[PDB]
Amino acid sequence: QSACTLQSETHPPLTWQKCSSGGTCTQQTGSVVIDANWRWTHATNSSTNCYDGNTWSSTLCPDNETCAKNCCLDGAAYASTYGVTTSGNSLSIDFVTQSAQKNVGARLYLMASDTTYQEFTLLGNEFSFDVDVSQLPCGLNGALYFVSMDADGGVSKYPTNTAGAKYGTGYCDSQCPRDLKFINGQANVEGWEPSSNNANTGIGGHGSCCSEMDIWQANSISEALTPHPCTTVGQEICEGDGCGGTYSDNRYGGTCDPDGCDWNPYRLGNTSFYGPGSSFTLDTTKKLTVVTQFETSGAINRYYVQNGVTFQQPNAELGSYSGNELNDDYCTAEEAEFGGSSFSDKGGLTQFKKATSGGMVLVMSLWDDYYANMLWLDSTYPTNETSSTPGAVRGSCSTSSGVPAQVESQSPNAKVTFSNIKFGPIGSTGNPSG
Ligand SMILES: OC[C@H]1O[C@@H](O[C@H]2[C@H](O)[C@@H](O)[C@H](O[C@H]3[C@H](O)[C@@H](O)[C@H](O[C@H]4[C@H](O)[C@@H](O)[C@H](O[C@H]5[C@H](O)[C@@H](O)[C@H](O[C@H]6[C@H](O)[C@@H](O)[C@H](O[C@H]7[C@H](O)[C@@H](O)[C@H](O[C@H]8[C@H](O)[C@@H](O)[C@H](O[C@H]9[C@H](O)[C@@H](O)[C@H](O)O[C@@H]9CO)O[C@@H]8CO)O[C@@H]7CO)O[C@@H]6CO)O[C@@H]5CO)O[C@@H]4CO)O[C@@H]3CO)O[C@@H]2CO)[C@H](O)[C@@H](O)[C@@H]1O
Ligand SMILES: *[C@@H]1O[C@H](CO)[C@@H](O)[C@H](O)[C@H]1NC(C)=O
Ligand SMILES: *[C@@H]1O[C@H](CO)[C@@H](O)[C@H](O)[C@H]1NC(C)=O
Ligand SMILES: [Co+2]
Ligand SMILES: [Co+2]
Ligand SMILES: [Co+2]
Repeated sequence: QSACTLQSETHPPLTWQKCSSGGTCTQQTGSVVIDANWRWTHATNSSTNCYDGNTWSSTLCPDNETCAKNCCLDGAAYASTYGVTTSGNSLSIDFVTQSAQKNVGARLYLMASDTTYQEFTLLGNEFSFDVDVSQLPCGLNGALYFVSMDADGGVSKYPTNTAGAKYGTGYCDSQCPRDLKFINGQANVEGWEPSSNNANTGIGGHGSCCSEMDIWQANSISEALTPHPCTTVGQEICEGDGCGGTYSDNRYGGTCDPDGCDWNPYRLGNTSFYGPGSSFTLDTTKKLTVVTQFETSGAINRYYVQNGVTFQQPNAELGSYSGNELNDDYCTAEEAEFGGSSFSDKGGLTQFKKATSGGMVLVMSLWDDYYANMLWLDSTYPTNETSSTPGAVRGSCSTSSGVPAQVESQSPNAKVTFSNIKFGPIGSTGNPSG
């Protein structure tokens, strides 16, 4: 797609800290950009939509290539349309925003310049952030994560995409998502099938795969930390059901692992660690600091700080695994005790280390889940299982929770706030900000 300017595109600024092993931190200035799927897609020389409701224009978009030639992405009114605001080092995303039409949440990328994504090399480093999840009920997910996206959003590889990072192109994740309207400088109209329940969405013949590091998937009830390896490390197109993931009938379509090696302390048995109020180790009614460290072995360490008190990731015992480090032994034990082979099939932490050794783009999102109502995060899943099924219970939410239309109607003022991002060598991010 190309870019159009009927609405100007001004990325909300966002600062973050780059910390050094020598003990100091220096402020960086970036900004955030909304993903292309949220945008108005229209004809390059008129205001006629190329996509509207859940369907493509059959005249403007008779095929993927003609569609991309005919169509452009336009600018976003971040606050008024998308409920996205920033202040200094803080980013807020509202759940439901009403303008000319309804909007639900956002997916945002951290930029280096107005036309390029910021890339982070996670290996050997740590990432720290503050989060307020207090306004996130059952069924919602405020996510902060990394994906192996191109810094230009795909432009150099696919010149028929001239919109680029400035317009939030080039997304990929371990689901190999097929809901994206543009992939590799081509539309995704070929094979398009509208969703059953989401008025704005469908699934196309192409998907977009890449490695994914889910630092934070959470609401006020549950939180998870999850690496996802892919056999191709960076962004790569996939064909139909060969994509696997959420948007295919068979979720195991090779290249990517859509499940990951997940660590949810509640799922692992510590049901008192994270939740609303003073009965939990971490009180989710209050802001909390989350630090995630990527040691060169490929293992992942985690600690939290709230009110000046520090807690390592809680210990878990699973089969022959015992500890609090997300390592090979954990992931292998998890597959043995909970089931599945996707993470190991895709190469486990060794394959994942290829992603963290390279550049990844920071993503912050707020979403609800049309495919599984977020039950995999905060409830019992699948819902016919009981507590006797190892790993079935992931949180205290009802198995009836998280119906998107219901949570959107009941909790429209839900929101997530991410703030105080700090990045640098392991051991460096607790030092004074600049
Ligand atoms: O006409 C003329 C006119 O115009 C105007 O303008 C206008 C126009 O017209 C129009 O068009 C427009 O419209 C627009 C609007 O505005 C807006 O609002 C919209 O938006 C929308 C869109 O459309 C769509 O597309 C979207 O969609 C979305 C959805 O909703 C959501 O949901 C999604 O979300 C996502 C997110 O984001 C992310 O973040 C995520 O990610 C994730 C991943 O994927 C994964 O991988 C992970 O997770 C995972 C984990 O890790 C694992 O572990 C798990 O596993 C599990 C499993 O599952 C199970 O099975 C087991 O058992 O267990 C295990 C363990 O646990 O899983 C999980 C899951 O997978 O992580 C991460 C993070 O979280 O994802 C998600 C999903 O996908 O997204 C999407 C997108 O992509 O939405 C939106 C919002 O609503 O749009 C439209 C268009 O279309 O408008 C405009 C304005 O108004 C003008 O103005 C004028 O002037 C004219 O006249
Ligand atoms: C949960 O984790 C906290 C922090 O490590 C610990 O103090 C507590 O004993 C754990 N509770 C259970 C039931 O494992
Ligand atoms: C839940 O249902 C699935 C089939 O949908 C089945 O494989 C599984 O055995 C069921 N679990 C229980 C505990 O009955
Ligand atoms: Co309309
Ligand atoms: Co194709
Ligand atoms: Co270690």
